[PDB]
Amino acid sequence: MASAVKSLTETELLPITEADSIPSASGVYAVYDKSDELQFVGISRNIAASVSAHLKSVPELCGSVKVGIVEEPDKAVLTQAWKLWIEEHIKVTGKVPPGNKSGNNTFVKVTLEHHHHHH
Repeated sequence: MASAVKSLTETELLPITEADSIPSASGVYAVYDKSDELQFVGISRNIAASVSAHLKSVPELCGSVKVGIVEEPDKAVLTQAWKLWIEEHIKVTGKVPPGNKSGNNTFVKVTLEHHHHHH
């Protein structure tokens, strides 16, 4: 990262394939699918872990990931960055997919398969 990231425009790009090289730090991350679109932004204390977990669970969004590591452990900074990040894509394309919404949390509970409501 260059400095304290606010927007995606200040964020570096990492391929999801090289999950080993993803920073195991605290910050915000933006998941870009194969077509390079932002469909999932999230904040985590460990980006690498979270990224590697949900991307192997649902590899549809496997394209690239932009990670914003902020050395300041402030929750508002994390959430603020998250906000500018989601807003960049809201403004330019308008994408707000179910993954970022509190609906079916595929990204929060990964590979465990227990969304308890059988059909």
